[PDB]
Amino acid sequence: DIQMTQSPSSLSASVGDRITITCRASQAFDNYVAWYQQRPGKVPKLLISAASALHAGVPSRFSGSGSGTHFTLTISSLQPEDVATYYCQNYNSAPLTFGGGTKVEIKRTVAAPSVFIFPPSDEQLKSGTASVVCLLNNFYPREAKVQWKVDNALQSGNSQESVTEQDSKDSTYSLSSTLTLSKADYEKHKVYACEVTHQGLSSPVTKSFNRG
Amino acid sequence: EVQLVESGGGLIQPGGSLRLSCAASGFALRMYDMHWVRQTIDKRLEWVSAVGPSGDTYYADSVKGRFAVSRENAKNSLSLQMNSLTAGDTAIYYCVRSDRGVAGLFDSWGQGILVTVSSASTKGPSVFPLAPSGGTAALGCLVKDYFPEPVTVSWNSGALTSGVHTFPAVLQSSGLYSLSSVVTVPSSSLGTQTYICNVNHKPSNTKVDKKVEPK
Repeated sequence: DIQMTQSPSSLSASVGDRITITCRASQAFDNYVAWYQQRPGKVPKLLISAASALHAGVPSRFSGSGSGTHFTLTISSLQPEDVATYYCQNYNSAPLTFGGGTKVEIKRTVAAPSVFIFPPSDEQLKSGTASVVCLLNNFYPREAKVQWKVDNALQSGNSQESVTEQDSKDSTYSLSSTLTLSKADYEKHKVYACEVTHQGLSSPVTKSFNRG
Repeated sequence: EVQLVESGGGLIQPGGSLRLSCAASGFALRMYDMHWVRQTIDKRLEWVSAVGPSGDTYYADSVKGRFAVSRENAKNSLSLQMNSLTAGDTAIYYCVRSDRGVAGLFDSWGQGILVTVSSASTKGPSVFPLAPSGGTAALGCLVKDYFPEPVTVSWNSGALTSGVHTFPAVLQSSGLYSLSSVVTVPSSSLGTQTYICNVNHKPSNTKVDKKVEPK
């Protein structure tokens, strides 16, 4: 009970499919395993205790089994409202620890991103900094390769990405990549380009502008 | 029904002190063990401490000797004194009820309260337009260099919701947050329809409404 580990970190499946989350314990503790569901932006909720006992308001498509150190949570007919992070936890023992969580996503058909690029505003340039923003909108799967090139030079260590939660309507993701330079550095170069590789794109999509 | 309401959080310096409080309703505190559980930046859940009705206290090794938990049964309230704080204590803290009869079974959770520990001063965001340039057009606002979380962003004061994506904040190497908010609109609406992003940053009392013009 000293350490909980979950597998996998993330999984995808279509609406109506069956999935299984596994929780590995380093030591046995008389099978006192709880499962919690945390929907995006929401508070965790207790789903299952005693490894297999469903709690209030959870659909019968949820099930838990296992013993000793091997424990599992199964959803037998995956629904959009099941999209959440699931945590296992040992209780009635010490120390109280949680698994690292397993993120459950709905799998849909592949969808290429629409790509948009935004130069820095004049207002920001006045402040002495420049951010270039590359937007990848409404795509699936979440995995994407976003690379910055400045005058055909591959860029590293000066960009950060952020990804939305899966959209409740179309099951897609959106992603921002933001390239941040000093004003001087920005004005030192001409061509700014975001190159995007994705399963829905037969060839990479490059969105670019010339400074000015 | 059961309601757990946390208060007393916010932003504090390393080595500093905070007192979290939790007001409970829908049940008698005397009959339950009450816990504190936190969700750190890696989104991992971590049990922090617990107190029983008689006042017996328990602490996770990561906070033992630094935190002090207590309760007042008569007020149906509970508190967490958090001292000698470090950046690693940054988290959403939840007041939690344990199932009576079972130890560590968290059946009721509070709303959660954000605690940030950093040496960085509060700072309002600069808000910059992401200006649009064929059917569908994208535009946005860059909300840069603020601290601590959170900010709220709306478009047209909430009147525009469809196609809006507000990205989770990222911590920059400067130790300040940044995020963008974008919206997809018909490109034929550019030039005639007004788009304004409304940014509110309560911790710094900063309020910015930025009009995003084409090009």
